[PDB]
Amino acid sequence: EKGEEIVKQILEKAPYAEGKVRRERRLEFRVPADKIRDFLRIMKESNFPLMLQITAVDWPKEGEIELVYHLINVELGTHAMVKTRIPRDLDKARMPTVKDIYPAAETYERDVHDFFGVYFEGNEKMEMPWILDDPERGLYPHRKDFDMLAYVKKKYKILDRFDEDKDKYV
Amino acid sequence: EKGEEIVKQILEKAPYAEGKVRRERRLEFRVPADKIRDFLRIMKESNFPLMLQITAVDWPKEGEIELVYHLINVELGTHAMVKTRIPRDLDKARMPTVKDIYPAAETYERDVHDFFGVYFEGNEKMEMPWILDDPERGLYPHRKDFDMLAYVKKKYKILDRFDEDKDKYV
Amino acid sequence: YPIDKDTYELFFGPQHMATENFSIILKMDGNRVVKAIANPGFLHRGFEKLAEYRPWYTNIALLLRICVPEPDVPEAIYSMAVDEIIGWEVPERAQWIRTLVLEMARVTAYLFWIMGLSFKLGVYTAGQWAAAYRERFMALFEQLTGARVYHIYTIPGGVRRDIPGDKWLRQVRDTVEYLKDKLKDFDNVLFENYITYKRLEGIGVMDKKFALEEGVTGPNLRATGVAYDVRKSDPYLLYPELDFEIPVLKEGDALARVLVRRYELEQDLYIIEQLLDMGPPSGPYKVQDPKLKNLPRFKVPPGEAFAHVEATKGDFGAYVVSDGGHKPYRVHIRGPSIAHGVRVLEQLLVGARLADVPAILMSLDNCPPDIDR
Amino acid sequence: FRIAPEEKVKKKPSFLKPWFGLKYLFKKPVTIKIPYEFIEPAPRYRGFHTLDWKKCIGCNMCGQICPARAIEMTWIPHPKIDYGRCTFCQFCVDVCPTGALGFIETYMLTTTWREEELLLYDWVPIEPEKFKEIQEKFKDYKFPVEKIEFNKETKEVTYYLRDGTTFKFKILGYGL
Ligand code: SF4
Ligand code: SF4
Repeated sequence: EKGEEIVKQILEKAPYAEGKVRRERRLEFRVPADKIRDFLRIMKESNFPLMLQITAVDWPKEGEIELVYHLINVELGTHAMVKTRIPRDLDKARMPTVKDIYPAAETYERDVHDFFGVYFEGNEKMEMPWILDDPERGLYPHRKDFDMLAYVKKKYKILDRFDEDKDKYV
Repeated sequence: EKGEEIVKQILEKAPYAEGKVRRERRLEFRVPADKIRDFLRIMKESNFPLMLQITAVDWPKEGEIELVYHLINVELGTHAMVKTRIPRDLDKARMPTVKDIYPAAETYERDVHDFFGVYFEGNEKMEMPWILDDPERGLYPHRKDFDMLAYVKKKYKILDRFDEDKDKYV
Repeated sequence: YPIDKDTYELFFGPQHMATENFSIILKMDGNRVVKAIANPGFLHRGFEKLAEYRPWYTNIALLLRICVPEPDVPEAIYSMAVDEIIGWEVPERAQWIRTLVLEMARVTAYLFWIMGLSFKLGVYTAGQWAAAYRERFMALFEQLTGARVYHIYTIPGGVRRDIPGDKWLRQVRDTVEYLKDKLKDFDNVLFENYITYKRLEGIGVMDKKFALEEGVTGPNLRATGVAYDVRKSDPYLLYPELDFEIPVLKEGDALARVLVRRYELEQDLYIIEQLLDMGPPSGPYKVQDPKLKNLPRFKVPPGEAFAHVEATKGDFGAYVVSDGGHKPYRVHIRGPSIAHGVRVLEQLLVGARLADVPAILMSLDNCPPDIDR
Repeated sequence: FRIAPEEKVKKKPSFLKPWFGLKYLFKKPVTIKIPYEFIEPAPRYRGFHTLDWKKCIGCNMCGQICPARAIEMTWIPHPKIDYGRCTFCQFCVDVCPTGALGFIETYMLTTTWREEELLLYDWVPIEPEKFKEIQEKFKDYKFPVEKIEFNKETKEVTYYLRDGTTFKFKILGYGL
């Protein structure tokens, strides 16, 4: 109930913020892509200081890396899931970095940039070898264009010291 | 010229910001009333840290205290004049205070509230006797509903120790 | 029954001779300060609802008294603003005259700030010398325009009285060369002794992020790391053909904000020496003959204008709006010291000792006629 | 842009260097002994008013540019300037069309608490023969009216000058 009042207070301060309240405290809503940067500090200054991992799912059918952003409360205990939808090409993989408002996203953006796709403009720790050294940095292994068991075969010739065929699935 | 590029960069980050560039560096524009609070930190974070006096003109014909807000630059030298238009009744004299972004408006709002009209919600130094002690606080002497020379007569009986009539105008 | 029992509230009211005319109520803790709020407005003449009733030309003489130490910087900003809404053609001679009086009033205000600092820092000799050498600048202004202070000079177009001639322009060369030889005897009394340097060291530490966003516009945030001089950034009068050099420090304690004003005095006196060897060419002192007559009935076309100009304490602006008649609809004179010794002073006295409440009060050049307006 | 020092302005404190402020123990002290060494003020110092009674047309052009609203008009239609509310800004000089409102260097004017000496501040200014009260009568630079005898119902003010004419005239009516 109280989350409905909280999201009603948020919707007064923002128009493009269609808030669905799950079970009691799972306040999930989607925003457009290049509007969250002028929006996440509305969410910071209202009641949600702490930011969890910038987890980003992929979709090959509709090409878009839906970067959902996890926020959390400290006075009530709820957990926002504000999410965007940015295009899927590496040319169009652009997203403005949230470092001026959250120092939590100094390191979350490094993992989501080194794992798959997205490039964040106004940050300094970008080409640093954070994780996945060469030759794993040269291709992004956490999207759906990279399939396992055809790169592992090109990296290791045999997957069984023993016999017949323990390298397929199912 | 460079101010036109600066205001073009500002208009990318804000829609309701119709920017007119005077002589070289007098970038003046009007915004709606209850939208500057989500706007003045766009102007702060871009290039304009320092805020001068919140000067507010009055208009009795169209009832609105046009609170113009003076901003300034430090790297180029320009001076913004972002202005609103809030209604004129003391019931409707409401304006959200800019203290979370500017500590410059901790004291400018005290003078503009004690002089005429406007009441600022989220501030603590409001009913403090800043200036104009009793019985001058009980009526706002800087609007156009307060006329001189009919309050001065009710406060001081004679204005000339000498002769005939040195208390009128023109 | 005394309901605090812990913190005695001495407060420097008007009759104190350290603060000029603004009372700072200090919640003292033994010998430190734990809460320093100020009550300004012992001098509130009013200029918003008081300068709205006079015509456009005669609103000079009423507007001089918004800042007492500089009796030319308040008129030369309103004269710059009514210059803009009408759009005159102020000639080279009027521009040069207004330039030189805007810089000689600035060295007068620096000399007055030195004398005001030394009257509360104990040492009287740097006070008596500073007032003595301000008096010959006053007696040099008196040849030009009128009285000592509040010389109603710069009407909205041009000036009112031109130079007398070689009796005057040779005299300014004499007093400027004299005071440039004299200034090396101010250092040994005010800026070279190991008392003052040990008295103003580390008191009122102003941060770098604490000056630019606070309301500070003067030369005192320039002692903190800030590159902003309104004479250098946007030159207005005959400034671009001067080539002076501005001081910037990375410090921000109180004596950093005093040495910068001393160096500003040195380079401003070098400006007045550099401006004089140019010399003014010919031209009129007024601007135009036909659009000035019937001096009360002076209908200005509507609009608005902002101007702002360097002062001894703070780059302080004017705001004129014209309804379209012979009345300024609202002339706002932003005082330099509104958030420059009222709000930034509150977070500067917290922790400071009682001996450095007056010295901090003068290390920002607090002038009480600017908070009120 | 054109930052002057790197540490050039900041100087070194010093023990016994203030003794160079002790140099003026023997030079001539720079003061003026005012009783009685006079100063001789500027040739165009702004002072008091010297209306000419033969060029004044009573058009009240000065009335509307006085910033302090003291140039109110009388009849026999000349103005009386009171220095109660006057800032000596001399906007009443270069706005008077005919030229019948001058200003001469006279500023010293001290009156006491009694009302009979305070009627001294209501003077219709006299002709520029008052310049023969600035020179040729003991050049003291003081207000040469020095007492005023108003009289109710017989309104005939008397500027009892320094030794000259008593300058009687009647005043009836004010304003326009
Ligand atoms: S002397 Fe100055 S203030 Fe007095 S009436 Fe004349 S112009 Fe006005
Ligand atoms: S001095 Fe000038 S304005 Fe005053 S009454 Fe005489 S003519 Fe008129």
